[PDB]
Amino acid sequence: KVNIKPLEDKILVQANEAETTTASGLVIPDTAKEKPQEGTVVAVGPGRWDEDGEKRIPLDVAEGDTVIYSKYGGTEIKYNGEEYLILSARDVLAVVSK
Amino acid sequence: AKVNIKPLEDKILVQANEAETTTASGLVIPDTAKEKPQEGTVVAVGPGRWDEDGEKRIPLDVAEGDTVIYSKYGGTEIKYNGEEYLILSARDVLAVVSK
Amino acid sequence: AKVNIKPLEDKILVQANEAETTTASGLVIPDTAKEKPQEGTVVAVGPGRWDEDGEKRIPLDVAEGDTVIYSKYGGTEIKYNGEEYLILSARDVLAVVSK
Amino acid sequence: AKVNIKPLEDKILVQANEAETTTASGLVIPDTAKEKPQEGTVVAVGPGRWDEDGEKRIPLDVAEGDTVIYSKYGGTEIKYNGEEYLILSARDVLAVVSK
Amino acid sequence: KVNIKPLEDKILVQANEAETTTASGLVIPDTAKEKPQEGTVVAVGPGRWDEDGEKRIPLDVAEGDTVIYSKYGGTEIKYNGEEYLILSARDVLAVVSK
Amino acid sequence: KVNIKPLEDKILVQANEAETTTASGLVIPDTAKEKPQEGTVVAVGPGRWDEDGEKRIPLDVAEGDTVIYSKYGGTEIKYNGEEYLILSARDVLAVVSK
Amino acid sequence: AKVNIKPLEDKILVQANEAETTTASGLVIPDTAKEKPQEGTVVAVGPGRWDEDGEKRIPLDVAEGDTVIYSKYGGTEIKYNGEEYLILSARDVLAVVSK
Ligand SMILES: [Ca+2]
Repeated sequence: KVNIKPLEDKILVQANEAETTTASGLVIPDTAKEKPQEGTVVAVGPGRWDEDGEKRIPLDVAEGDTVIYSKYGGTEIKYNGEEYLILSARDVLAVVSK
Repeated sequence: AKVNIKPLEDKILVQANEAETTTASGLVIPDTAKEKPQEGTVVAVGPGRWDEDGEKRIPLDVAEGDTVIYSKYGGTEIKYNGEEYLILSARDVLAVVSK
Repeated sequence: AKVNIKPLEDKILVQANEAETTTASGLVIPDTAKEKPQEGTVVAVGPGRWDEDGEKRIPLDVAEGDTVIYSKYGGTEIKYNGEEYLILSARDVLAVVSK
Repeated sequence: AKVNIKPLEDKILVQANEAETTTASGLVIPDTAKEKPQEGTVVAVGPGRWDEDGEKRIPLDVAEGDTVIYSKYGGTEIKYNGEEYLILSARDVLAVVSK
Repeated sequence: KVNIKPLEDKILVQANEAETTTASGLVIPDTAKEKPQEGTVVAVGPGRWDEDGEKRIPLDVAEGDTVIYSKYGGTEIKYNGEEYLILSARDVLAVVSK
Repeated sequence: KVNIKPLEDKILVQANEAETTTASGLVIPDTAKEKPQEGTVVAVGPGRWDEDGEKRIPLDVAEGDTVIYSKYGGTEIKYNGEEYLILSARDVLAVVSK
Repeated sequence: AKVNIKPLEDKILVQANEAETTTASGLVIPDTAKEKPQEGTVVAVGPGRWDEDGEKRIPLDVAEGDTVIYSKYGGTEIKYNGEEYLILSARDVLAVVSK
């Protein structure tokens, strides 16, 4: 069991997505980069430094947060047949809560 | 309303107000490109974007309930309860409409 | 009791004081590209764009009633009550025309 | 009456003067791309652009009467009384020509 | 024993990934540099100057850190049959710690 | 006669380069303007206003300076036929001195 | 040598330390896209760029004699007495190689 620690304002997200199944039985993956997804925040970076080496701008997401994000610019990472993505917090569109 | 979408930064959630326009023959042809502006209702607003330094969030100029005119370009479609929603940057909001 | 359009940021609502480009055979050739500058009347103005400190809005240099020369590029057409309007950035306004 | 034009921001109104481009065959050829720079006279100047903070308009470096060298690109042609004028950003002005 | 010193916010990384063979014995390299990799930070730049130009903003990686990064924009450098990459600290996605 | 006064951070440069024939007596000029040239600074603008709005950032070239520069983005100006160029101080690569 | 080149801003003059690579037949083939990074010696350095304030020049992180790795892209070739030189921004310098 490894432990990934995102840098700057990048976060690690666990893809809660599932490929769509065609009626004929074919399964087409979601190569869709523009297609936004819903996942869970697993790790967050410290935050980006401001103009001067003063303070880190806290992120607006935390571990456990369910979020909607864009895959574009993201980096896929698999671990124990698990899908993960490393993306900038600016790609996160919104947080979904119950 | 079990689920609740909370936009980040200066993005907002808008509920599209419109209807599939029909052709004289009885056909409906939507707008996939999303290049025409639209009218909708602000459902949720983000906190806003952090200023240069990072000590203040510049408040947005729209609020829940506001009817606005916006550009779908760059926006993201989200359906829920057969309802159409769009997540866009407040910069895409052109004006607020008020009777 | 009537719909009123309110421009966000430094955008302004302008009304049409010109007609479509005419021809020698009578055919009306509209401009879809919107590359020719036009002349219109400022109908509504936005509050202005926030400075940086998030402190003050930089007032615009146009007011309702002003006749202005502007670029249609980047503008958004809006028709209401049968009149043609345009929502554009205050940066697209070239000059104010006064008697 | 004779309406006057009032440039906004750092834009200025310039009056153009062009030589006879008559080719040998008595054919004159205009510059559509407006790539070639020209010489003209500053007729009106804008107040100047606001600063980031919002405490001053940075004065322009040209004044009425100044003969200047400028790029037509980005400029907007305006013909009043047969004469040709141009509205351009002060950034397009290259140099001021003085006797 | 020449030693490389990265400038600004660039870091020198040692690629520790391994060419993969095809079922035919062939070997296929990744020239486009679009796939992220895992490596070890060998040297780090002082960091970028702040707005005011008085202090540099320290980087969030240190020598010995195992990182996940994007090869895009990076520059390959070989020395003693060892593969190295000079990249911007912005290309480093996360630090991997056992 | 007349004296050109550059605005902002633009400068007037007098081209010193001259044409070069071929083995056939032919001459090929540089329409592209991608080759850098050597010339003399004739007049310099006041300099660009700081973002603040209270100070002109002095340029690093003075009249009489021989400089190497890029013609790209430059504007040609012929007077008494002397070939001149109006370019941004940012196109000035270096100053050549004895 | 007599004439000496003095780089401006944060640009530096580097002396190309790269060589030819003859093919088995004889004929040697050189670079041409300028994407391949090179190694060379810093011969001269500019004073550095003035911050936004304009009160101070941010010193460069390279000095004369430094052996550096750099990108030729954006560089400008300069020959003299047979030796090849390049004028590039200090931003193209990747690292300093020391022994
Ligand atoms: Ca701060």
